[PDB]
This record gives sequence, structure tokens and C-alpha cells, in this order.
Amino acid sequence: MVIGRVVNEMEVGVPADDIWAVYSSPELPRLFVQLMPNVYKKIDILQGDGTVGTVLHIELADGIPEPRTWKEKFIKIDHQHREKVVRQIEGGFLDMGFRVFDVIFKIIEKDACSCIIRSTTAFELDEKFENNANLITAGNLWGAAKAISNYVIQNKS
Amino acid sequence: MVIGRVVNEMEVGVPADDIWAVYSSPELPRLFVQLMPNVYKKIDILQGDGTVGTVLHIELADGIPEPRTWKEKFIKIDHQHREKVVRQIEGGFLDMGFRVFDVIFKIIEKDACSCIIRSTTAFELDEKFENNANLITAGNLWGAAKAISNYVIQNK
Repeated sequence: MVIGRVVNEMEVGVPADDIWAVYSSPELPRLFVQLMPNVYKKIDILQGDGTVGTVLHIELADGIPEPRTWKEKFIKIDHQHREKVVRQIEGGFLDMGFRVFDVIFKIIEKDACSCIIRSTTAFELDEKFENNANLITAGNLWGAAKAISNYVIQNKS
Repeated sequence: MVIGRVVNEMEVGVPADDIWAVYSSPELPRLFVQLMPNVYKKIDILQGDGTVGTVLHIELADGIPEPRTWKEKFIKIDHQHREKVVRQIEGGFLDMGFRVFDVIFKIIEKDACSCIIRSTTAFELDEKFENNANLITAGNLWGAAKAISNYVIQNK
């Protein structure tokens, strides 16, 4: 099997708690559609109150390369460590040879007034489909870090 | 800056020493061209004997996306930890907003007869070129892992 991860890190000049408050917020499914229309077309909440166990249905914008639709589940929201794990559970990359497809957001304290958004995409991929690993790029989830940090910064202004 | 890395891991049923012996070998530049001509068209040794400080000039095969040419340098060959670090020093991704562009091969012993090839591509990228992060994909260097593992396995 192909075991793989991509990671990017964004430094943000606000405290970690202020960024984690939004990444962990159950309102995030709405903010993705609201703030990133070129990425997220429609997100439905299928089950749950926004805490662990919540299931979403994702539809990406027209013309974005496949996969554009899937169901995902919030499987970890660790407030201690400011780490959120979201796992695809139906469709999406699971129909393209991936046996596991996780996205992990970790908000790292840099100092009292700045933090790092670490966005990890981690997967296990059938070797018969190894070329699909090239669909996963080091820029994955950077746009979301940019949109969420911008939302927090400008609202403080 | 964009701080970023991609990593893939291949399990291989031979001892770590046998895989590290080839990844760390100064013959590796020749094996890349010999075994993967669809990727590496030409690799010249510009300076050095294969140890730390050795500089190579890479030309990728036609049809591979830009950037196709660069110079790189072996900046670490850690035999104790089985880790090799190769840094681009001219051209390559340095012409596309990347300020640091490293490739790291680490051979991880699992048990006496099996290991993991961990191939990491790690970079720092200017945010004016932040979209160029999408040029770096999770499959990077997987083909080299296939070629070297096969070379070691079949030769045993």
C-alpha cells in the first residue's frame, strides 16, 4: 500500500485559541460555502450537532477535478491539543483506490499572539492506483487556512 | 512563507541495510537514469566523490512538467539514522518561488528482514508563488522507491 501525507503550515498573527475556535466550530460547514465559493458549492449536515460523529455531505464547485462529492465524518475534535480529524466515509477518494482519506487540522501555539495552522492530508492508497497519489498536492487545504484566518483577522478589525 | 512537505512510504521485504546501501551509494545518479529514463534524462556529477558536498546536475525527460533542470547537493548522508538529504542549489524549483527545496530519503528498519522507504519532499515557498505548492504531489519520488526496491530485491 501507498501510505502518504501532505502537510502545509501557515503562520497567523492571532492567538491559537482564536483560530481553533473557528476550525472546531460547528458553523464551519457554512463558512466553507460562504467564504470559498470557488471550492465549496454545497455542504449538507446529515447527522450530529457539530461535535464528534457529525456527518457532512460535500459538493465541490463545478469544474474542480474529481472527486467532487463525498460524505465525511468528524472523528476527532481534541480541544487539549487543538486537533480536528475529518475522515471520508463514502464516495470521494474512497471510490478512487484510497482505503483511508483523512484531513487533520492542528493549531499550534507560536507565542501568545501568533499561531501556526498545520493542515495535513493523510491517506492509504491501493498500489494498483498509485498514480492517484498525484491528485493530492502540498497546497491542499491552504485556501481554507487562508479563508479562515482572514475571517478571524478582519472581524477583529 | 508556505512551509510544506509531501511524504510517501513503501514497505519493502528486505533489510533496511540493503536498501540504504543503494540510496546512499554514489552510484545512485547512474541508477536513476538507467532505471527511470522516462523521468531522468541526464544526471551529471559536477563536483565531489558521492559524499556530503557532492553536486549533481539533473535534466528530466521531455514531457515531464517544468522545472526540468537544476543543480542539487548532498547536504546530509547520515548512516546512523539512514537518512539522506538532497537540496536544490540552482535552478529547479528555486526559479518558481521556492526558497528551500529538499528531498529526504529515510530507510526505517521494521524488523530484521523488512523496512520502509520514506521519501519526503520538503520546501519553503514564497506566498507570491503559493499556488506553485500544487506542483508538489504526494506521489513525488514513489517511482524511485519502486525502481530501487526492485533493483535490490531482484539482485538478491
